[PDB]
Amino acid sequence: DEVWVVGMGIVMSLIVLAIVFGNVLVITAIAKFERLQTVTNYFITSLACADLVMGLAVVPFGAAHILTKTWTFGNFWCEFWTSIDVLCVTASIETLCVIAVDRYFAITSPFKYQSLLTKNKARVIILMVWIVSGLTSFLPIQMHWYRATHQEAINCYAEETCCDFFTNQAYAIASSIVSFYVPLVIMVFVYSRVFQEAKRQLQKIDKSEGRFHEHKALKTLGIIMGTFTLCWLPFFIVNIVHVIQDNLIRKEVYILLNWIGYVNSGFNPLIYCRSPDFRIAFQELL
Amino acid sequence: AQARKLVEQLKMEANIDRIKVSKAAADLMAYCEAHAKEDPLLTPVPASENPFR
Amino acid sequence: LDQLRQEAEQLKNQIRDARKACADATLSQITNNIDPVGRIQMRTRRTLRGHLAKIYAMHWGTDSRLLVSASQDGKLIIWDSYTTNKVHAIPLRSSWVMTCAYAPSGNYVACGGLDNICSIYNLKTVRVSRELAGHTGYLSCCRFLDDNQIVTSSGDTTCALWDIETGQQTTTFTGHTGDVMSLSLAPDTRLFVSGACDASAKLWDVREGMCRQTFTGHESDINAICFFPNGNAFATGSDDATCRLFDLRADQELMTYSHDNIICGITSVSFSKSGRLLLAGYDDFNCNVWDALKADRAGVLAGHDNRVSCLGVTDDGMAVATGSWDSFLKIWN
Amino acid sequence: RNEEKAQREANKKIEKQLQKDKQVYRATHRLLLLGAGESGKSTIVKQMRGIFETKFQVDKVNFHMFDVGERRKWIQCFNDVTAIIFVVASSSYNMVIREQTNRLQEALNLFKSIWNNRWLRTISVILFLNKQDLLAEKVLAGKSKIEDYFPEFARYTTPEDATPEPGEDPRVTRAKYFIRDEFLRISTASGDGRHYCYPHFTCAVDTENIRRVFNDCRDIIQRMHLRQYELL
Ligand SMILES: CN[C@@H]1CCc2c(ccc(O)c2O)[C@H]1O
Repeated sequence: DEVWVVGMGIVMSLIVLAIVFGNVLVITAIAKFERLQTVTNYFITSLACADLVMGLAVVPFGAAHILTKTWTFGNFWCEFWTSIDVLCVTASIETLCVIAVDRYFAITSPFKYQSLLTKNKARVIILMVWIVSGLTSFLPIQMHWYRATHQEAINCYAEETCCDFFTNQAYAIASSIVSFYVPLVIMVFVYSRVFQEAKRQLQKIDKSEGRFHEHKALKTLGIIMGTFTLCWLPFFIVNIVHVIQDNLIRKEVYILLNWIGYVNSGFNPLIYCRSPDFRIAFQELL
Repeated sequence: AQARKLVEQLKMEANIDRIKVSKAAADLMAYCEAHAKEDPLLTPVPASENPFR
Repeated sequence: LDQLRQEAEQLKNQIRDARKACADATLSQITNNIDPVGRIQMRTRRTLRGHLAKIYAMHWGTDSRLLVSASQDGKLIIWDSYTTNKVHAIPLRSSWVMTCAYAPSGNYVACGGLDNICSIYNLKTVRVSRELAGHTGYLSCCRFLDDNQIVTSSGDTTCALWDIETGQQTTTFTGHTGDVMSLSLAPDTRLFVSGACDASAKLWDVREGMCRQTFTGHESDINAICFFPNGNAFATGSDDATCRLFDLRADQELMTYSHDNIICGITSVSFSKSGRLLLAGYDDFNCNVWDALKADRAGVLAGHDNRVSCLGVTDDGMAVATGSWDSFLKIWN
Repeated sequence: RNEEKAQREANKKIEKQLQKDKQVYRATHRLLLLGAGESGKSTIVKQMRGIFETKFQVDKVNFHMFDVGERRKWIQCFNDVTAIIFVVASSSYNMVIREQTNRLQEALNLFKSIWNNRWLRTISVILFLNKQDLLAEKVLAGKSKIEDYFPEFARYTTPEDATPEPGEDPRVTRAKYFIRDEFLRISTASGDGRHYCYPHFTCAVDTENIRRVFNDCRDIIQRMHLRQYELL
């Protein structure tokens, strides 16, 4: 079905263009205007850079692999592409985790947040969160620790065509945990605390001036966590599942869920960079 | 009182002679035209002459 | 009592009639045939960062390089515009400030604020040289007549000439109904004018200590004052979105600078060298450059995060820098 | 020659000093005490303890307060403060300002002017109702009717949701709640949730007002942060 292949290529190109355009728009809005330079906005810049490098590097190569059904480049470039993919995904998710933690500290400790977070501290934590992401991605892939003992996998690793992912229990479990599961629980806990604080504040307001003339909080939390959980949870669930059981799931569903995780990066600039200052800057640029 | 301090001030402020507005406008125009050659904001400045760039 | 009130009204009517008779033809008619200056484009050559809060006032040095800026952080910073680096940093006993000035000798820096005292700092020596007191309100603006005597625009509706060595008011000028919010010195030290929060703007003579002329064209309060470079005219800023120019010899307003797009006040006004471009810092986020003679918005300066509160052109007219409520200065050219 | 090196060293020293100053400045919070002279602002300031400054710290948080002393254009200086403390004499309904209008009405006019000021749009105001005991004495005993001085009192009733203080008379509770509701109706009419009002009934005997100020500042900062991220 050449029509199906053409449509898949068209939609892949559309996703590439959308991700690149949104990410470069966000990053140039941060760079050009000194008003947007804020301690919390450095995390947004880091997330934008991670999503941008992911969209520029692995989305086009992945789309080419999907369309051509083979890896045209070298064997080492396949490992480099896989490492870039893992690094980008881990860095992006950990950056969402860092943003959630920063917001939590902003609300739960109103007085100490002013001095606890500084520009130097923001730079240090951004460097650390980028370094930890690289260690889980580049170190195992380059040092061949993620290599499995499966017969067909090891057979095709020498082959130039085989660039499909293959991993054993250890690397799969560790990478999945570190990349997604710890950020997930951290973000859900901090957002539950923030929701509790918002509900307490709303109750105080109602008791204060309710006689005179939580939908917004729930809607915002759904727009924040929903676009991330719905896009990444299935992929990591099936990751652990198929690593646990070889014949549990097929490869097409795994690739589709991985691509859902990829396209998640498009929603992040809209999910987070939606401040009225951001809108004004975008209108000025347009 | 306060009324005297203001009435006397108005009396002493309206006695000054007034030049015609045409002469004042001509003087301002002449000054601007004469000194426009030395204005660095009004006219673009060369890169060598510009100290900020 | 009431009999003297009628005499004042008659005198005011006579003054208004004389001013109306003097106005044979408006400045707009005479300048009609002159060529427009065209569009004036300016760019921020250097942005001076380091301030912790909003800047209210700035004053260029005697030369074209040194600056001084006062902010609510409690620190005065003297910059070097030619290399965009700080030279001195002076703390304050009072956190809130409203004005600053730079001596023509280049050795003294005067700072005021909500604290009624006026502080003078010895740049060439940063200890407080003298703390002038006696005003019963905030100091809107201070200027250096010389290295030995200054003048201040207090909030008690009384501008007073000070003496640094003596530390006491040599002369006090009174008569303004409202608080004085701006002040500027003529090229000669003999005369100066001050704009008050009432509509009227008064001209004061230092030698005699008595006001000579009063201009009441505006309807709102005055916020900015600046003489024409020759010293025979001056323009004012108002919160009613109107900038107006007055002639001392003609004793009447000449032109008004207004536009339907602007409904915000003016916080700072200064004249470019040769008096052709009127630079006014508006209460909105941008700055508008007005033609002095044609009342045409030749250029617009934009790029400030918050309201522009200060504006000044160098003595040699080399460049202009604006001090906004954002913590960053910006030098234009 | 060496002028560039000297200027670079001076910049380094000044930048380090200014970084320390920025840290200590962001560490502290400012407060403005804006109240009538007859409202006993001085005694409340002393209770917490040209322009008078007061420094007090609670829970290792440094609060810094300024007391000033006409159309006021010095307000524009205070466009960036954590909160504005308003002290109003709740017992000043009967008294008339010298040369006459009700002092409480003058306080209401001042509150309306401050609340609707363009520069103070984003700043929350903390309301203190000073001299509560005098108000209680006036309402409980004396030939003074709130309705005659304030016409809206006749129609006003004590709200059901209102919680009176322990061992409090009904008439004084109604009077104090009407006084509070006047300010609250002035406040809630305008504003888009950026800034709120926090009325408080206090007296010279009460010594817990500093804790109230601390809690209200915490609530103000929390509300600002929550509305910034669009969860409030
Ligand atoms: C080739 N696709 C990879 C395979 C496994 C993996 C991904 C992303 C983050 C991780 O922590 C992973 O372990 C996927 O993007």
